[PDB]
Amino acid sequence: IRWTYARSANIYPNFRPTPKTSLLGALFGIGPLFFWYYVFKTDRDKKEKLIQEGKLDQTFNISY
Amino acid sequence: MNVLQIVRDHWVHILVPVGFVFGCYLDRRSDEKLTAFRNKSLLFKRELRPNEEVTWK
Amino acid sequence: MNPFASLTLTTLIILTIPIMMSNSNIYKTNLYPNYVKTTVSYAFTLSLVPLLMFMHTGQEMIISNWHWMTLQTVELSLSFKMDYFSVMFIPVALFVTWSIMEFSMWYMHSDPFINRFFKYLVLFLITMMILVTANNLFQLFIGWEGVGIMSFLLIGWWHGRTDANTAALQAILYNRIGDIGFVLSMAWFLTHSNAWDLQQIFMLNNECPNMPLIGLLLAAAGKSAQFGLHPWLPSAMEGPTPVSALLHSSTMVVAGVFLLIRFYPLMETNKLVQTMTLCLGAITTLFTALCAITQNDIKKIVA
Amino acid sequence: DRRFLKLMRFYILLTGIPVAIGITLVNVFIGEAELADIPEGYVPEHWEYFKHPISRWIARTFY
Amino acid sequence: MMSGRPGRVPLQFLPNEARSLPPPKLTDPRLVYMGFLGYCSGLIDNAIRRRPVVSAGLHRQLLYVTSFVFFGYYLLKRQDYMYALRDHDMFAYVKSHPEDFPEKDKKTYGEILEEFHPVR
Amino acid sequence: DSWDKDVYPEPPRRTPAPAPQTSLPNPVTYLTKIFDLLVDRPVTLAREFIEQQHAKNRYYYYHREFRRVPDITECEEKDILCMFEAEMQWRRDYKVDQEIVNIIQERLKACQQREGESYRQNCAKELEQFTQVSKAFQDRYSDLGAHYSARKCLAKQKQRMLAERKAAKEAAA
Amino acid sequence: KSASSLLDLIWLETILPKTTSFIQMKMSIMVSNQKGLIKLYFLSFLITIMISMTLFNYHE
Amino acid sequence: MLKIIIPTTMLLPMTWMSKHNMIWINATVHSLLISLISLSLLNQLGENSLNFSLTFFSDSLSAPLLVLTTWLLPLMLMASQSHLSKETTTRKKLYITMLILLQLFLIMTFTATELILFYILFEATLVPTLIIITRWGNQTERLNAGLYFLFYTLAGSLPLLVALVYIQNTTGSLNFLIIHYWSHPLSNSWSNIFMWLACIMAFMVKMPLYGLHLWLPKAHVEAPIAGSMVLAAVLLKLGGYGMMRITTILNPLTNYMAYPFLMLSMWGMIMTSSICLRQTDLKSLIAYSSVSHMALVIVAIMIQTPWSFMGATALMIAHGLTSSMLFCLANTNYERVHSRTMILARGLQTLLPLMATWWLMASLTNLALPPSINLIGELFIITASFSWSNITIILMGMNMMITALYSLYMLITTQRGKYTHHINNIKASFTRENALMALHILPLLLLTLNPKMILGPLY
Amino acid sequence: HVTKDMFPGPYPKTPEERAAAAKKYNMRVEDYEPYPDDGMGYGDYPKLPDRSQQERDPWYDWDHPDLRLNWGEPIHWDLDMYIRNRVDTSPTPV
Amino acid sequence: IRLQEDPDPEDENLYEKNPDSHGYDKDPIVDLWNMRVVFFFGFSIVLVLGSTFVAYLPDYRMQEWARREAERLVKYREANGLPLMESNCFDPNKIQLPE
Ligand SMILES: CCCCCCCCCCCCCCCCCC(=O)OC[C@H](COP(=O)(O)OCCN)OC(=O)CCCCCCCCCCCCCCCCC
Repeated sequence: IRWTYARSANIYPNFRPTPKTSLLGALFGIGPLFFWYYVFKTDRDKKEKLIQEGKLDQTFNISY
Repeated sequence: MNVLQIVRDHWVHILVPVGFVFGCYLDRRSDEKLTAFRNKSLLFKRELRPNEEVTWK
Repeated sequence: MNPFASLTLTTLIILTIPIMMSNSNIYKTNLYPNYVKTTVSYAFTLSLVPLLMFMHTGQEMIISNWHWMTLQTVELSLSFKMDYFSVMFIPVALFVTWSIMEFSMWYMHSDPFINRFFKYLVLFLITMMILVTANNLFQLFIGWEGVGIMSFLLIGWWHGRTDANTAALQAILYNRIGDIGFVLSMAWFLTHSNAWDLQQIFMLNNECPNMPLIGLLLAAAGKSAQFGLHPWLPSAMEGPTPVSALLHSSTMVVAGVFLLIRFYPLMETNKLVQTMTLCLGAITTLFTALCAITQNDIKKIVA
Repeated sequence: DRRFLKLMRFYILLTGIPVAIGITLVNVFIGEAELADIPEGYVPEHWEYFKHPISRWIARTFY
Repeated sequence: MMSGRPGRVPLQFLPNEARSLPPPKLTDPRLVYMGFLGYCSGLIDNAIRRRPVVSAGLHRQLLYVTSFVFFGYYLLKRQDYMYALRDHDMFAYVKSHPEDFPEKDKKTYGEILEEFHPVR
Repeated sequence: DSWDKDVYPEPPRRTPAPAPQTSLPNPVTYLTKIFDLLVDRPVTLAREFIEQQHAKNRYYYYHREFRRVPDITECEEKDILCMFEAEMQWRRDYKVDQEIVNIIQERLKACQQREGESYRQNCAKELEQFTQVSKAFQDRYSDLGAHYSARKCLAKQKQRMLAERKAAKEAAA
Repeated sequence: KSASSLLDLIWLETILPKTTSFIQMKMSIMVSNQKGLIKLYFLSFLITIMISMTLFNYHE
Repeated sequence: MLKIIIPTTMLLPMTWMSKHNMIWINATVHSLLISLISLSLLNQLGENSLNFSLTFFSDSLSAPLLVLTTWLLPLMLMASQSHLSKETTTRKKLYITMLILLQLFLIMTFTATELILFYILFEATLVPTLIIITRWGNQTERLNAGLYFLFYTLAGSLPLLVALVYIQNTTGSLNFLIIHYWSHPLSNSWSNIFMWLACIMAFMVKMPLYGLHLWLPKAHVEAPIAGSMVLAAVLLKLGGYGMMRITTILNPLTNYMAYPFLMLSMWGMIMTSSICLRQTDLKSLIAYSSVSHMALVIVAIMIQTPWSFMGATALMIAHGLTSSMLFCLANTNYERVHSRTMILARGLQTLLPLMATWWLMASLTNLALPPSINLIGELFIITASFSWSNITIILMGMNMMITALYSLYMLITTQRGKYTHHINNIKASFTRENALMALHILPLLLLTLNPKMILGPLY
Repeated sequence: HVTKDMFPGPYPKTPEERAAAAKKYNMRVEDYEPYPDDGMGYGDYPKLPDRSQQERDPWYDWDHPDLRLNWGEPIHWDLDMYIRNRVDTSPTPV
Repeated sequence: IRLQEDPDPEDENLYEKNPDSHGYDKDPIVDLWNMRVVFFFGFSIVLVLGSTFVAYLPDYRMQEWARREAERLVKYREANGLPLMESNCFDPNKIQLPE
């Protein structure tokens, strides 16, 4: 029970906002999110560049 | 077995069903509160029959 | 017409019977291993009767005995792709299973869970031969995990062994990596070709199935143990030698590659899509056979 | 553990067989509906339009 | 709003013209809830004084419900009356002031042009 | 044949005539002969049982029909009475339109398997007839979302309508 | 580390709940705890009159 | 619809006036009876909802939730039989009152016909659960548990209230039918995007959303056994049921600014699943897996594809059940050992074989193995996402990497493996645990055969 | 039995709490090497060398041979990281 | 002593008192009872009698109405050659296209 309390409870009472903690939180938090945003925003509009003047295949896509 | 104990052990049971059947009444009681378009819904303006009074109660 | 379908549909039915006796526990312990042995044996001998129809007539036919629901334009139904690929795979498969599980009861004879084992083999065929009879790709997927999560249980026949539990983890992991493409193929098929039936998928004549066959190729890599997702068979050998002989010799590993040959009307349509199949297949043969060139066991070389 | 198992199927089968024999009876004793054309004289009740005797039964009483 | 209403008589629970409105029914759900509120006061009173919370002081409970029902019934008469009064000068103002209240010749959807948003 | 070919067209039945020039007794035929006698006949009599007992009482059902309502086009703006009917009517047509592509799909499904490898040309009309069904189905319903509505269906229909109407004027040149 | 200790157990729990609850806690005593001498209280009333009358000038 | 409301309202006099011994015997014997009464609500029309009265109505979306709640209520009764046997009778009656009142507020909430009536009964449910979590909780932190619960939910609830009255003053009615028929496009003005932010963040908080999820690990873990199931099973899903209801007037701004949420769900679902595989507390696993599945349905509503709404309902009931057995199972190890550490108790089939059978089939149910409605609903989300974006599969396909990586993981370290020779506490399984196990999992295979009713309104 | 001391507190800066925390994890005074203290949250917990549960002596009379544990002896923070089923830190021939 | 407190009570194993216990209550006659309550309606009429109700809904969402109607409509337009359903439903005659 020293370990169980350690692995979950003791973190924040002993946590200190060091510069590296902010950086790791940045590259493991907001960072990876922006990775998904940029990749997902792109292909979404890339699709939207396809439909409007009819260059996308919809021969069977009737289950929107 | 004595009538009083069966009341003093099994009497709260008999109240749940009547509580439910009570609800059925207000559900029926609610029904006629909004008759409104009695047999003038467009799908269901079926011509009235003398045996009954309207399409549904 | 009168024969053929009803006979093989009975085969699916009749070896499911051992299972719901087992749940009802109508089996008297040691009777069940022989009891299931018998039922599988007739399941063989009856399966030849549809087979004999194929040698002479050669006809095939699809049954839709039930309709699950209708997703607007998609009406999921219990559709069976019953054909030469389906019918002839039946007798060879379970006769091999019938052959091995006899060697199992002689081998597997001391552990008091004989029945628990034997039923575990029994439902194993149920998930197998529904894949080869399935018509809608959803039904194939049902059996796809059905063998996968059950290999986990079967190779984990002994919970004392932690390597067995370890072995099941990558076995499911590599199998799960394969079925991502199955989902990817499902996703492509449900959006582009908006269908699940194998017959519907091919007959739409999707001559550009790049993303699907990428998914099916990935699906084989897990189920058929291609390169990358090979070492789960070197892990699955820990499960008893009978069941390892039953599952991980040629009976459910071929399901992954059999999936591609099922998709043959659209599998080979793209010449490029064929190319990395030869690429994925070749590296396995060099790598896997290299591994068996030195193996201090009698299981790895076979695998 | 085994006690819970056998009686739980016992209670399932206790009320399961009556509905099992009942569902067999209805489709082999009192028939199933077939399509017709109203002779414009009989007001068709809501539960009448339906296929199975139980379906018309439930609709007649609980619908 | 309406303390400045013409003819308004302060310190008068129910004015005369209120009686022309339908009196609330005895079985009015809001009224019977007020009675149920009177019941709930009965349990608490027995609870604070640590008496039998269900069978002690039935006379107290009987007063605790009837008083709530009475003040309930009169309150709903006023409740209906003000809403009726608000609806009265409502329709008095709409009729006496036509110009400020336009009745646009609203036209069916076959003639309007609502943009369709392609969702995906 | 409770169905009919006008909605469910199926290929005609053409069977070969075997000429067993061989001498071995054909096991396949004997398997059928024992099968109809041993399996069909008992269950057939049970099937013949369910016939006349179903015949001693035959309660009839009739079709549920709805009178066609004024559409949202003539439904007054922001009106709530006759909006109800037209919204109901459109959604039934939505459910209707799913079942006809389903019927063409089922017709499509049967066309391939029952015609073997010849379906490549035997379903050529069957393939083509689906495309006009699907493409027109998209024009009826596409990008409407989960909260589709008769107003939004007309908005899409209108949106396509002036685009082609302007294109037709442009095509006049 | 990146899952629990860095982000979940600390970071997301630092930004919204802990910091905002701290803010309530931090400036409570600046506004709740007061000296109690009568002079400053009405001294505080003083400037309130001008700012109301002059600074924003609720009269204008 | 007072067929179901009133008998539950009356259930409070029932339990309160029941005798000393029965109470729980009374509580179950009638809560099952109400369950089949609520089973009536399976009668849906095609698309026109069941409009029972001016204020109460139900549809193909609400009804599966109603049956889930009403039939749930007996389960925490029997589940709480063991945990709360020692306590005196009066609080016993009070505890059942909290459970009944909670289910009472749930059934009216799901069935309100006016948006504010939904809202008043939406957040009315934290009041009893706050009592349940804080008073009847077990571990010390339960004190801070309740604070995290209500404050998180309220922090988004009040913005909804201000938004709701604004729509009232703007359109003239918040009623579902009127707002649906008179639905108007929500423009792209900065005022309107904050209006969208107001009408969405309330449900997003108790969705939860990645980052806005701390309450469940700090509440479900330390919640009482009965309280813990109810939170995850249904009290998760008010926001969802509301979400498909309020999303009828937020168009088109949803398709434009749902990207940050679609982001935070997709990365979060992998993130929550990955951290789920790396907790030392088993109870945190069902909590962290819950949001992982729950993060999936937020994706469904955002794309608002018909197929997405298909699986949103199915996964809701599927997960709502799924968390229930695991919490029931995770409970069964706890009081036997008085700890929620998976490491302490391993390989329980060598001692409790039947418990293991229930454990694995609930686990494979979490795996979304077809034909179970867990997969088919979850699968429909994949198809809708692919329609939204073909790339979407990989991030969510990574979710079909971590789930079974943990969802069989506690099996091979709680029910599967060898046993420590020091715990003589482990005893035979009281039939209650297996019995409630039966009513817990047997349904999910049953309506699996017939998925159309719990599929949702998009049928 | 377990009131306050056993759970990790702050990082044992001073040698006095270094020894107290060494006693806290019932280890020796000299072999106690607490985790690095930089925004890390571990504090009292000591650095544990990468020795997986598969790597430990399989011939030892472990109280919990599941992952080769014993009674009372200290436990790695990433114990579940390196257990016999999961990743292993064991010598290889090459 | 500091805080005068009772020793922590030990878990009451129901099976040791009556080795036919059910995890329901101390008294065996109520204990065997509570089973007969849950092993009544719970499994009996909620699942089994419940299943036949839910599985025998009278035309849930009238999908059969669309079915036979779909059979009914397609033959009409296929009889006279019309390509069944049409690209548009609100036919051009009654709508008012802008300008
Ligand atoms: C419709 C009206 C329902 C209510 C009124 C009728 C109730 C009885 C219904 C039939 C019951 C059949 C089985 C009877 C078993 C009797 C066992 C027995 O005698 O237990 C007695 C005992 C209580 O003590 P005592 O009464 O003094 O007797 C022992 C003295 N040493 O020990 C006990 O614990 C007694 C507990 C017995 C409980 C019997 C069942 C009660 C609930 C029945 C209704 C449930 C369904 C409700 C809804 C019905 C409609 C849908």
